Amino acid sequence: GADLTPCAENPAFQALAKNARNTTADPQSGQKRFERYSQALCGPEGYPHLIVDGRLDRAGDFLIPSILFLYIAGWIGWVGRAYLQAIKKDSDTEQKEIQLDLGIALPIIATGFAWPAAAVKELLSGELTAKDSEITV
Amino acid sequence: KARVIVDKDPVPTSFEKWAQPGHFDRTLARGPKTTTWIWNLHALAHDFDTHTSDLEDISRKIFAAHFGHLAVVTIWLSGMIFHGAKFSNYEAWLSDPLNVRPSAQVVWPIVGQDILNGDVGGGFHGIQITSGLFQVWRGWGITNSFQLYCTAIGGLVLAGLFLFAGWFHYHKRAPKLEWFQNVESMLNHHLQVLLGCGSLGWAGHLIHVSAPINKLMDAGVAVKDIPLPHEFILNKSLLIDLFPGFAAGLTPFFTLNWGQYADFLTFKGGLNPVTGGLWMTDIAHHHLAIAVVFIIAGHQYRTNWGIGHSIKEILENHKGPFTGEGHKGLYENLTTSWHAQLATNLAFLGSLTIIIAHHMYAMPPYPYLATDYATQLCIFTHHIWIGGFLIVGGAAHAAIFMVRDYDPVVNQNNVLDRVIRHRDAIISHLNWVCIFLGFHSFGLYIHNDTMRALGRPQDMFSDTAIQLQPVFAQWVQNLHTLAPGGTAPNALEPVSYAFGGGVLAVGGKVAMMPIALGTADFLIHHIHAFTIHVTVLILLKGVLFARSSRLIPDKANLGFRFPCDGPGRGGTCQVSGWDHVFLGLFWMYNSLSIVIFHFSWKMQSDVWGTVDAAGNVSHITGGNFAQSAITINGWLRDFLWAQASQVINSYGSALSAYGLMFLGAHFVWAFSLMFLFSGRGYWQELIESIVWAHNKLKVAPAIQPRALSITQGRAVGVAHYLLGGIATTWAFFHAHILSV
Amino acid sequence: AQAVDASKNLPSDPRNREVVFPAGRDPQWGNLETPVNASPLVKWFINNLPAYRPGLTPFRRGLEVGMAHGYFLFGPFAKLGPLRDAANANLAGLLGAIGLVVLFTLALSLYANSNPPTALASVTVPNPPDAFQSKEGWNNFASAFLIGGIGGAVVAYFLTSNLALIQ
Amino acid sequence: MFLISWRGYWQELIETLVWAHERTPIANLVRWKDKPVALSIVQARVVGLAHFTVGYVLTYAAFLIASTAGKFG
Amino acid sequence: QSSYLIKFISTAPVAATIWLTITAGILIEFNRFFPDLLFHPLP
Amino acid sequence: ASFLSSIFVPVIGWVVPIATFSFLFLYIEREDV
Amino acid sequence: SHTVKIYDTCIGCTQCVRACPTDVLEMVPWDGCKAAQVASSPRTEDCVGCKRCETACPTDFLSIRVYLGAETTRSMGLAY
Amino acid sequence: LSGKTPLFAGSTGGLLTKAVEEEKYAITWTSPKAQVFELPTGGAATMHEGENLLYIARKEYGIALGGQLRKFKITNYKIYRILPSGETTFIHPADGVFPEKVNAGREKVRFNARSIGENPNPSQVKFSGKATYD
Ligand code: CLA
Ligand code: CLA
Ligand code: CLA
Ligand code: CLA
Ligand SMILES: CC1=C(/C=C/C(C)=C/C=C/C(C)=C/C=C/C=C(C)/C=C/C=C(C)/C=C/C2=C(C)CCCC2(C)C)C(C)(C)CCC1
Ligand SMILES: CC1=C(C/C=C(\C)CCC[C@H](C)CCC[C@H](C)CCCC(C)C)C(=O)c2ccccc2C1=O
Ligand SMILES: CC1=C(C/C=C(\C)CCC[C@H](C)CCC[C@H](C)CCCC(C)C)C(=O)c2ccccc2C1=O
Ligand code: SF4
Ligand code: SF4
Repeated sequence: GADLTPCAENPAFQALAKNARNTTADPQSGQKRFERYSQALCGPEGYPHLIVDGRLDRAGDFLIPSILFLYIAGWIGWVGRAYLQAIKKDSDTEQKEIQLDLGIALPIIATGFAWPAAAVKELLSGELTAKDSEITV
Repeated sequence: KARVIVDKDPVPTSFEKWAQPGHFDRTLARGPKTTTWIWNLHALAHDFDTHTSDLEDISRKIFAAHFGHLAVVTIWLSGMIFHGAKFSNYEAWLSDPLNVRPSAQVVWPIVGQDILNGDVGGGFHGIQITSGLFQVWRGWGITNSFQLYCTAIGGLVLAGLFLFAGWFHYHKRAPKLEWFQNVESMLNHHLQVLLGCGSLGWAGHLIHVSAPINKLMDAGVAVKDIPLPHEFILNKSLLIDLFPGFAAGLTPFFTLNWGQYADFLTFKGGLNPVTGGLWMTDIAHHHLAIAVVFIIAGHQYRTNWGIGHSIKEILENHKGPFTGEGHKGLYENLTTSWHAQLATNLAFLGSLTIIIAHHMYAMPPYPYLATDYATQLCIFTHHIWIGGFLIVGGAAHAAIFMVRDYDPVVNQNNVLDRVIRHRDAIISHLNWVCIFLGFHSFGLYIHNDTMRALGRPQDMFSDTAIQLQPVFAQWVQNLHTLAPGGTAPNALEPVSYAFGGGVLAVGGKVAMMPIALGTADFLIHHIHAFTIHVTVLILLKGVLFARSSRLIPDKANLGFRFPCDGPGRGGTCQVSGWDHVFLGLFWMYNSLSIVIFHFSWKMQSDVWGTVDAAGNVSHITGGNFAQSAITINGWLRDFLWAQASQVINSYGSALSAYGLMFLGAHFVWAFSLMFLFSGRGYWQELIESIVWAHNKLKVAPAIQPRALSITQGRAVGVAHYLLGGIATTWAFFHAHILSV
Repeated sequence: AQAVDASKNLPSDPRNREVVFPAGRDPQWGNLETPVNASPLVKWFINNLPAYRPGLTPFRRGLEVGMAHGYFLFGPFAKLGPLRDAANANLAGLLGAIGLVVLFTLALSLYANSNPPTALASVTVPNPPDAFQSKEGWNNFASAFLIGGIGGAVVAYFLTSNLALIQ
Repeated sequence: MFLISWRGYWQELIETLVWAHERTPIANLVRWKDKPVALSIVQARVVGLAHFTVGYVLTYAAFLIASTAGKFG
Repeated sequence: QSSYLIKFISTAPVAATIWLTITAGILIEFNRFFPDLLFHPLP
Repeated sequence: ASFLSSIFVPVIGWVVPIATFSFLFLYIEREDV
Repeated sequence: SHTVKIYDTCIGCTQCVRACPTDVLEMVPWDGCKAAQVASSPRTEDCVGCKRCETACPTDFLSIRVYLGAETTRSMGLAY
Repeated sequence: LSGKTPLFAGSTGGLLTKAVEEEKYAITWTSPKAQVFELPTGGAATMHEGENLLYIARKEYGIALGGQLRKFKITNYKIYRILPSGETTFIHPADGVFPEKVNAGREKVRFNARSIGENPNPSQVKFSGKATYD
């Protein structure tokens, strides 16, 4: 809402497309940019306003980038957790945090392509009352 | 006694110590039980005094470390000359220096940096530099890119050559201690060869290469027609036509008929009207005179032939009535502590760097420098800040010498011991001066600010109202204008037109003109002295009270760098010699940030501007400095609010990054206030609760996390506080003049 | 070699004579005897000032002190104060100067009523100064400061205002 | 000042002024009854924040009123 | 030996620097060809 | 009626501080309270 | 002025008494048959609250504590 | 108190008006050799061959000096407290043994038989004049 219209009907978007300001080395990068942003909704400024409501029509605004992060983010955290727990079994744990043991890390880094499958499998994520409880309350 | 003694194969060159971190220290070599080990690894990497109790190993590390540093500076310089060759408009600037801006960078055509590649003239789209290397290389006579290309390669070869030296010396051929302690041999060699012969050889350049090339180029001949430097040596007819003094040859030199060389060794004492800059012949006569002085000055000391002084002898003789033994024992401290040497060298080299900037603006020593107002402020502002940093370092190491290397046996009733024994009188009186000035320097601004708001403009301290004229400076100014006639009569023009004379006009721009001094200029000079005095109060107190105090008598055993003693005694917070330096940096800033504005606003208002052929000068801000620089609101209105319009409006232009850099610094600045205002006690408790969450999900780290140390928190803040401050006015200075 | 190098150790050298000494004979004490602090000229001047002069009553001291300050404080208010360019410029200085004397006398009697600890002894004045160690002495000093201060300002007003007639 | 610079630097500075006043000849007559010491650690925090807050208040007030009043919206 | 050199790269800064350079190069090189992607286009 | 401000302003700025500070100083410096 | 309290978890390191600048602490014999010694705080007027002893005691939490209280010339470390 | 003062020209840092009015201190020690030692407050001084004496403002300066004397292997450092009336008390060692080495004559004081965690809550002792640590 808020006086939000499609692009082509909006005169502001039609004017900004002329002033290209080509980003990349390609001469037609500016024209290709504005043509691609024709799909989005444009306000009085002509700048596209993205709707992150959750509409399947506007899924590319937030929904598709959103899933792309969490798959990557869980890859990073799940790899760091498994590498950290693996170090704990070895003798000198503090040194491996600094000087990484690639024999342990790189196999673990290879995994994580399916972290949710492993995550749901571990219903015991190490949580107990045996942790740092730290004066009485 | 000054013989060369060298140990052979001191240490191997194995790569295993790289894998072993913290090898240099014993405690760190054990292991990283906590995160503070990581921060301590960096804070002790260069502190060789802590690694070993052996002075010889410390000296060898230092001598080799300097060589690796010169590699960095040479690589930085070799890249500078390289960018001038490939990514630059130098060849176009040479033909049309006034109407073409200097650029040396090309941002790539990616996400949208390309707007930064603005039209700087000469068919080149790039960032407009302000270092002034275009003016430097022109004075060097570099008229083509290949001459510029070859010089870059030599620096890299020179860089690796320095790098090979530190390897050769630390691993293979280590000098012993007695080689380093020969200070008398060091001073002679550096004075005569490094400073003396280096100046003499550079005069060979000015006489053979630069001045003929410059004398041709400013005369109207194109760079295409200018011969190369080698042709002057082979063919003397071209040189004799420009400088007829060479027809006599070298015979007038040895026969003391030095008047024959007056054509190309002048004492004009002024700027060249064509190119805003000092005469090249005056710079040739310059270095030749100074080289003889340096060559002569270096034979003072003895060095194995019985002819020369012992510095120990001279110092011991300079005792007096008030100073019991005078300078007895200083030679031992200077020869037994690297920190004392670093303190003297930093303190005066920093004061030297400040003295350069004051000279370079009034008498531009390069061609086409004053017309480039962008370069002058950036060149002035840069060195002014560098010297301030180094002076503070001189006080820090002065305290480190005390806590570490001060021996009471050596310093017995000498000039130093006698200073420590009355430290209270030195500081108490300096405390009085800082309070005296701060009232009568800043209070006058408040009185003017109060009166102008009250509607009483006749009660202010101003030029029309009550006026405080700097008669002593006006007095000294008048002498230098009248000097070329009577005192030092051989000079034709006054030394600098800043003192007085006439307006010099290069193109439409004014290069330099007399800087009149009034009540407003009176009102700022003392503000520097006031801020400088407080900076000395903080730093000087750090040196004297580092060993002991009435509050703490055992401050030496704790060390130079400790946060406190404890809560009691009312509180022992920031009592160390380190913490004094931490506070002095804020005052080193406030001392310095006003200096660059006093230069920036005045020159825009009184000196820099455009001049008409009739003789009427239209300055940039139109004399607003006279009446507005006597109130704090005028600085806020006419200097900060007004001149910053180009920065905020820089978006969508080539200067748009300055608007970003002007702003990102403000974030980094306030980010400093986290670490200065806060304390570790809060942060470790917060980290404790966060550690529980990781224990819950079994993501607990092996190296147990710890908050930053107390001294580090103060350190990280002042690092941000300064970086956010300097980076802010850095972009404001750039974008203002780059538009204006 | 020059003889100046050989004589550096001898006590006959003019260098080796030391001007600075410990406060009294005890070096543990704070002060240091200096030509500014312990010279006969400075000692005579300070010890014979009204605050330290021997054989004077507390009232006589404040009168000498007040007459000086009253005569001094007239200047800043007249020439540099407001209404400095007007017929009544000198008159404003007389009132403002007497104003400080009242405030100054208030602080004196106010400091007096609060039990003053002591009057300290230093190198420049070895003996204790006077009977300024009691409320009675300080109170008489305050009343004397008021009389002299009002008189001194009037004197500076009379001379300054009637200077042209004196010329 | 009170937030950044902490006590131990200041109390040392105070000891010097105490030395001077006790050793200045004419000012030896007048002396404090209560010994002057630096502000405590918690006191300086209080004094510092009150300054940080008062300036935060008066500054925006003058901008809030004058910007709106001079233009009258 | 070679083992001593490999552990130097295994340390945190060199391991972080090499990995983080590759991460930055991938994003920089993607924005080169595919200039600007505010949203995924909609089939 | 405007003459009241000419009498009330100075006593607030001068008389009241002098009376308060003078009493408070002697009160805090008193040995027995 | 201050109050230095010594708790049961001492083991006789003798580190507290050494770190004290003003000699507020002292090691005394304990009536424990197998306990070698224990610290003490006999002259508490001279405590200057610098908390060096709290840094020296190696127990998991400190057997010795220094609770701040009424100040004086000695506790505030005023030579003047 | 009997001893020779160490030889030093003097210093601004030292005894002040507190010494006359309030409890000046004095340290005594005997030296085997005349040596240069740093003073507690600024400068250096030469101790005499035997029975040195130095007047001191605060007790902290004396014990801080004693730690320096132990570097020169002088362990017979004695401190006194001098009131304005001249009362001198053997203050630092009450008995000849040092504080570090145990002696039967001493007695424990301010000993809390409870552990530190077993201290009562302050709400239990409010409006009573009692303190938690007591
Ligand atoms: C030729 C290769 C080589 C090799 C194998 C060694 C090997 C060794 N050197 Mg050595 N050295 C060399 C060249 C070499 N050096 C050269 C060329 C110099 C002259 C500068 C020195 C000077 C030197 C000194 C003075 C010392 C050593 C020491 C050592 C030992 C420990 C070093 C260590 O673990 O830290 C490894 C550390 C690093 C790899 C980091 C170094 C970073 C470089 C030098 C600077 C980079 C600056 C950079 C531009 C800053 C950018 C900042 C910003 C972008 C973030 C080890 C046996 C030390 C020793 O023996 O200890 C007792 C010692 O004190 N060396
Ligand atoms: C010739 C110059 C010089 C030299 C050789 C030294 C040498 C030394 N200093 Mg020193 N110092 C200097 C100048 C110098 N200083 C100046 C100018 C100052 C005033 C600012 C100081 C202030 C100072 C203090 C306060 C201390 C030292 C200490 C030391 C010693 C250990 C430092 C250490 O471990 O290094 C490693 C140092 C670091 C890792 C600090 C990194 C700081 C970074 C570079 C700040 C960021 C600046 C950067 C430009 C920002 C932009 C880039 C960034 C955003 C990426 C060592 C002997 C220490 C000591 O106790 O000596 C025994 C100490 O506590 N110095
Ligand atoms: C704007 C902020 C500010 C101000 C005004 C001050 C002021 C001062 N600092 Mg300072 N300081 C600050 C920020 C500031 N600091 C910060 C942020 C830091 C941390 C880095 C420090 C760290 C610091 C140190 C480490 C030191 C100082 C010192 C000083 C003093 C220098 C003496 C002087 O200028 O004469 C006093 C001048 C003024 C106070 C200026 C304004 C006075 C006007 C003209 C008069 C007021 C009018 C009237 C009388 C008001 C009466 C009102 C009535 C109703 C009651 C002074 C009290 C030094 C010091 O105390 O030694 C002398 C010192 O060593 N400061
Ligand atoms: C600290 C800096 C400073 C200075 C130098 C002045 C100076 C002045 N102010 Mg001002 N003012 C200041 C700060 C300052 N102001 C601030 C911060 C404010 C804001 C609160 C104001 C607000 C203000 C107002 C509102 C007014 C003034 C006015 C005046 C003028 C009259 C002064 C007067 O009557 O006092 C009289 C002064 C004295 C009685 C004593 C001065 C001290 C003497 C000279 C000391 C000498 C010591 C001596 C050398 C040592 C001897 C050594 C011994 C051994 C012999 C004068 C020009 C008035 C005016 O209209 O201006 C024209 C006025 O109405 N002021
Ligand atoms: C050189 C010198 C100097 C200087 C000096 C001076 C400058 C002085 C001061 C001056 C002064 C400061 C003076 C004043 C005087 C005053 C007077 C002259 C007074 C008068 C008074 C009167 C006469 C009064 C009376 C009266 C009375 C009391 C009451 C009633 C009224 C009548 C009025 C009657 C000095 C010392 C610093 C230092 C050394 C050297
Ligand atoms: C914030 C703050 C802290 C806490 C600050 C901390 C803990 C800074 C931590 C900085 C880094 C981000 C910690 C983690 C570094 C990791 C190695 C980074 C991950 C590696 C990837 C980035 C590659 C203090 O300890 C402190 C102490 C005294 C006065 C003020 C303060 C203060 O203000
Ligand atoms: C300046 C400063 C001092 C010295 C400041 C002192 C001694 C205060 C001096 C101020 C005098 C008393 C004048 C102040 C007058 C006020 C304008 C009014 C206060 C009165 C109210 C009670 C009404 C500290 O003691 C200190 C301690 C810990 C951290 C930082 C600092 C610190 O920054
Ligand atoms: S636990 Fe503490 S108090 Fe007990 S002996 Fe050890 S250091 Fe002393
Ligand atoms: S605070 Fe600690 S170290 Fe200081 S006197 Fe008291 S017990 Fe001893």
